[PDB]
Amino acid sequence: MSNFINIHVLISHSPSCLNRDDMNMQKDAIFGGKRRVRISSQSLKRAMRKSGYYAQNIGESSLRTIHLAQLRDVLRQKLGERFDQKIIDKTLALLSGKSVDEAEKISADAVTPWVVGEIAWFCEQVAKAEADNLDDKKLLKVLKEDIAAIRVNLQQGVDIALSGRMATSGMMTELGKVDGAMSIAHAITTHQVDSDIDWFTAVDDLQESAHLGTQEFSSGVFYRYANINLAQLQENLGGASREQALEIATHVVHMLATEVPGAKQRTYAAFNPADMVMVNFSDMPLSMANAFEKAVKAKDGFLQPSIQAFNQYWDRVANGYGLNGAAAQFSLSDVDVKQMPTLEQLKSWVRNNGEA
Amino acid sequence: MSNFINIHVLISHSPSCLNRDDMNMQKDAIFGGKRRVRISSQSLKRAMRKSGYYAQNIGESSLRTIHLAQLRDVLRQKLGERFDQKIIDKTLALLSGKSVDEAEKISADAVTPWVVGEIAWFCEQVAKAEADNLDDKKLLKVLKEDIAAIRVNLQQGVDIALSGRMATSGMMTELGKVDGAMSIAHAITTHQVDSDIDWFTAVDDLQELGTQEFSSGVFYRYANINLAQLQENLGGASREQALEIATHVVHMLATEVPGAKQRTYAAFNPADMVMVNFSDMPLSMANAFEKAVKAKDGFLQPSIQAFNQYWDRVANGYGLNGAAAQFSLSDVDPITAQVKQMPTLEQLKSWVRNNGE
Amino acid sequence: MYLSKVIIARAWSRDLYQLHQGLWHLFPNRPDAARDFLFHVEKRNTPEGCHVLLQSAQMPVSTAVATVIKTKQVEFQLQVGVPLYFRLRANPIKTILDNQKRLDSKGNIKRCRVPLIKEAEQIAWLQRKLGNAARVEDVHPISERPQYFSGDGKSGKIQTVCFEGVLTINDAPALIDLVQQGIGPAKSMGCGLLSLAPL
Amino acid sequence: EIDAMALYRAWQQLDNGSCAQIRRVSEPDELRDIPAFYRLVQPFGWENPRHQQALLRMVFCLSAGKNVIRHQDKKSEQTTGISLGRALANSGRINERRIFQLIRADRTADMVQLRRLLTHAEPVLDWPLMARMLTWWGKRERQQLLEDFVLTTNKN
Amino acid sequence: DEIDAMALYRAWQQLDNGSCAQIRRVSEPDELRDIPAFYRLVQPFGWENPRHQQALLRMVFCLSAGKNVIRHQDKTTGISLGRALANSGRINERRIFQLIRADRTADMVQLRRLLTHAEPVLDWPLMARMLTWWGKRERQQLLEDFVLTTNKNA
Repeated sequence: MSNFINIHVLISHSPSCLNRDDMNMQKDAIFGGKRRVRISSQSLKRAMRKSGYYAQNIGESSLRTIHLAQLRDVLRQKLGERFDQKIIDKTLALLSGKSVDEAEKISADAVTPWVVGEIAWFCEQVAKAEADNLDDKKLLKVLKEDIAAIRVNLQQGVDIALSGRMATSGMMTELGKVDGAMSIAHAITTHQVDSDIDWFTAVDDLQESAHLGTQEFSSGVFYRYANINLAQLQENLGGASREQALEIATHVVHMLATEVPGAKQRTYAAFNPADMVMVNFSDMPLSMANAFEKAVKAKDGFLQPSIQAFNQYWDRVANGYGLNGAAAQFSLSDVDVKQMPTLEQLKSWVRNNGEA
Repeated sequence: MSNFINIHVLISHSPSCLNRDDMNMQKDAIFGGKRRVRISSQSLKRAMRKSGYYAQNIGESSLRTIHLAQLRDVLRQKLGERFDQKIIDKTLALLSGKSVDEAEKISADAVTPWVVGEIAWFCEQVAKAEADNLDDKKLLKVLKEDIAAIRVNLQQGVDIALSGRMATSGMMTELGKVDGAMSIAHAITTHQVDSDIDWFTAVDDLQELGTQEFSSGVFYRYANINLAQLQENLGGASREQALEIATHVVHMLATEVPGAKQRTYAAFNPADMVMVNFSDMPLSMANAFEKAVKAKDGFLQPSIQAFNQYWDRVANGYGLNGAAAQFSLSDVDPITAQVKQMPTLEQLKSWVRNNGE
Repeated sequence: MYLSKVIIARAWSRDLYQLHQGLWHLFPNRPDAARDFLFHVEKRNTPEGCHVLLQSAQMPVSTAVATVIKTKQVEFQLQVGVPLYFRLRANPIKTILDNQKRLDSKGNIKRCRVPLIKEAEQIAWLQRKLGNAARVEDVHPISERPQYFSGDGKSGKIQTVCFEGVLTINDAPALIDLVQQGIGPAKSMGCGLLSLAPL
Repeated sequence: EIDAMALYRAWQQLDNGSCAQIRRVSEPDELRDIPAFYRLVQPFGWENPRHQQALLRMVFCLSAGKNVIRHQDKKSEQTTGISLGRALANSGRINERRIFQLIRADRTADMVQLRRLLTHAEPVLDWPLMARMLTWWGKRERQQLLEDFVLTTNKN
Repeated sequence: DEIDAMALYRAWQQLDNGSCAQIRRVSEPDELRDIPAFYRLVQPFGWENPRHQQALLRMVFCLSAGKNVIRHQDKTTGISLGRALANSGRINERRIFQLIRADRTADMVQLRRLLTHAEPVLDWPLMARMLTWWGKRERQQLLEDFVLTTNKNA
């Protein structure tokens, strides 16, 4: 079994508030009839993009904005020495389908992930468009042939190759449509959680009463799920090699195993590592969330029975639907699938396509 | 491994009068499915800011307030010999930012941490109004190009550099935006605190394991200092100095208790347990106590042991590279790792001062 | 002496007065005068109601609103100089006479029971109440929410403290008497029940 | 036969203890359980049940905080006071979709949501208007709330 | 003297797919009161004057059939709703008996379902006035127009 690589993470968090809504309440979700603390998949993804590990191992993160007036200046500064400024000006308008007229504020339809590499490439092509000069329609008709050539440039912005982007206007609607390649779930707790309330005050040093405020917080064992479609990832990177894709996969495993959103970490600091990380290859994606459909109950904490329940349900599903794919598990607690003592050995195990 | 310094503290003391609700009960939190006594981060932080050790080893604490009316009197009092009162009014009103009309009642969005130093600095800079005068917007434009100079002034108000501040209705919204550099967790007990006793069944065992301590409690405190962010927040400043301040923070987190009352084992040693660890990424050992630490002899020994084992598993499992040093002194129990053992807390502090040399 | 666990429906569990009047109907005798029972609230929220640990001199009989879960006949056999665990929700007070010159029914000055708000005074109150019966080896004074109540025509307060710790027995019959009769005021408001256990 | 603004004033002057007891409540029905509520609301409507529900609502809203709901008298030029919708709109912290969900809520739930909004908004309004809308709290009043909010944002 | 302009219709034509989607998804005019896009649409004309509210609810409710369900055709006098529904040929007169016998919200519902099924061409201001009053004589006149036109085109 291959093509789909499944990443399962069990990670316990000390009292915190890693995700809020518009009313400063802790994000939740009802599973198995009982309340679970929830961390948004979007939150995890951004926590990955803007992480230092991403910068060190993957590189440039795409910048998302609607402010094309600012983007004009940015592109003019980063690509000014390479291209003519009128060319940049025309290119941005071609990609977006908006203004070019030195306006104070040029806003687009929605937040679109921009990568400087792709824009540089399209500038390099519109340089050839200056020759005849072929009309914009003719140029777009010309670029319709090599989509993969545009996808090759996307290696300067992998986050798009992982989460995809949606284009509504401009010439991006026919060229910038990217699907896949990483399906990530919302992190939910394996157990029922009743959120605690922190009643804080703000001490006025120049006065002896006071009004109180509330902040919702809770600890919990979260289950993170991710899935990578290797073929789609290769397509998003312009037919890149498989071996190159599995490395990105390993980086995703590591990040999903270590990265935690910075929400309220200055005041709660839930900098905890994952207690379990399992990776398995499959022809069809599979989440082990139903292992915790029946909310786990604390024997000696929630972590241990979460591990146990996870393993049990994995056994049931495995025996039930066949599932003869490469699987490896890394746990901190040595207790009752191939076992990996460290995380680095697990990543190396993934790099070699699950074999040995 | 560097730039992040991790502070792990096991400190035993009274679980009764530390931090309360508005309804007269001790603050708590649920961890590992069991309820634990809690001390909020802000409680620990203020306990540090208004500590004596802070006043002697770090400097003057920031003055957090909302009353600008009460503030002007203090400012004019302390630094009136240096500047003009009308000028102080101008820079104040700009800085907060509502007109000071001697109305004796000015409240502005706060609580905000004010240090006298930076205010005096703005008094120095507003002298440029005695030049042309230059438009306040222009002065803002000039000051925004160099915020680090302002950050230099926070050496007299370190607590802001550690905890940070935010502005909303002042010009300082662009100048005083300070984040980091210390991330501090809520203090939670490593053990269940309420007696897990089924009394109804217990009455049967009346004729006839570990003993439980009630007046004492082993709290796990975690802290994390981003050295680079601290350097930036204090104005371009030597690493060595940031580590010095870091050592002071280690000591305070190791000893201080809200209400300033001492530890239950305070008479013998300076601290119950302190480990410091340099890393590229912050790491908390709270999950060492996810499984409730059941009483063996006391609560301290098994808490230390659990911490040790979990540190072993995490260290070997993920990455065992970073510089680390431990002050335990507990009975004959080893951390099978590459950590330096320190006989005294002062040796540990000194070890931190030298960047883990 | 009978020890039981009882649950009271929410609709009959708003005030401590309601808990008392509701628990009362498990022993039909009038006027006994009673209470010949003590109780300790462990869980306050529904469903099914509020959970209660009820020590009494008779066997409880479940009603519509009051549901017995378990019942026990028990004989306290206490030995001397043996360390034990204890729990006691109590009302540590000081009877003083009113700074306000309010008048009672007799036309004299009214008295007021006030809570001891310092741990040392609470613990002192505890070991004082126990006396020669036992010596407090270790104690945790848990601060509780202030309880309010209604009826008959009066609205009042009961500030409670929950002591949990280790003690040692010096005199057994005295301690048995303390357990049976209760310790401190507000015995009808869920105070005075001394629970013991072996370590 | 109408409830005065005095209640508000009373709520302002009441001590911190009872205010603490009232503030920490999840539902308006749970407000019945505590005595300080009865002591507060005794002059106005008990035992005439016609006001009871309304009172339960009003106090519940007031239970948001001592100075959450800021009262502002109607200007002589204003003719009508600032309404709850206009208040929540002027605050700028509230998103309209939660008021949508507010109009879609049923019985106790809506009050739960409403209080949660007030604490986050710190609104200024004419209290008798809010009291009047809370007395009935029909569909038309809800829809009117939404009218005020949406219209205020679109017009200003 | 305050009249609702034909501009409303134009506005309805020019309104985005999102808000129009929010509006079309409605069972009754009170649920039309429930949604905000409606208030944003109907304010200029306007909604804040209760004399106009009912009429606006009816008009907007009818328009909510679709963006191009009601087709406006300029005129002596323009084609009436009865004449329109009759000319469509898809409507059975019994359902109009129902329409004239219906009460309150129901009739409007029945009316909307007809429009979607008819795709009628008519002078919008006429329908606007009839919806403005919608008395017994408007109903009666509607049925009269329908029956007479159908009888005249058979």
